[PDB]
Amino acid sequence: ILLVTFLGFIALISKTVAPLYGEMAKNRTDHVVGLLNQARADHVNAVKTRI
Amino acid sequence: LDWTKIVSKLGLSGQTAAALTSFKKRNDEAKRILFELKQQPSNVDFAFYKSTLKNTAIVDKIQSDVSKFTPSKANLSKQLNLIESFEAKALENAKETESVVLAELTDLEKTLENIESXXXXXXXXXXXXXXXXXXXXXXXXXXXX
Repeated sequence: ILLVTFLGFIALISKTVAPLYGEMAKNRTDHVVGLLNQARADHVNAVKTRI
Repeated sequence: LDWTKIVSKLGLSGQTAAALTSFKKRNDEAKRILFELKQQPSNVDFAFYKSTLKNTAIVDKIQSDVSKFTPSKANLSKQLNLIESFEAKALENAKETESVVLAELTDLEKTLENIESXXXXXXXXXXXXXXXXXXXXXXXXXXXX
């Protein structure tokens, strides 16, 4: 059972590596997209207030 | 010469609508009074009035006094109320707006270059400019309200 547990967990870790990186796009990678959208909106408001 | 820029020269407050409407109505009525009236002095037809008058030397004496000088409802430039107020308004509204426009343009130019530049060398410097940009948004809302 020691050899079957290492081979079964290796295949589950490969599928979890693709799911952990994909689920992090809505939290880790989404923070960079949200900060870029807030900085673009703040730059348009600062340019309108200066004009 | 600006209806397009004269009506929108005020701020966001609607208190200047009564002052702008009174100045536009007085300026339009002043030009129509000078154009409808004659730009000449007086005719004084004394060639047919002296020989047709009943009394002797009646039309000749009235024509010489009317062609000389008389009194009019005019004034001088001694009561310059708007001349003194125009120079004082430029020091509190026009001169004060120059320093506000210079500080707003310098803060916006520094915030645009810091937001596009990395995360260790030119980051700490961008964080200081971000604090001034965030405070500028609150100052702009307080100046409009």
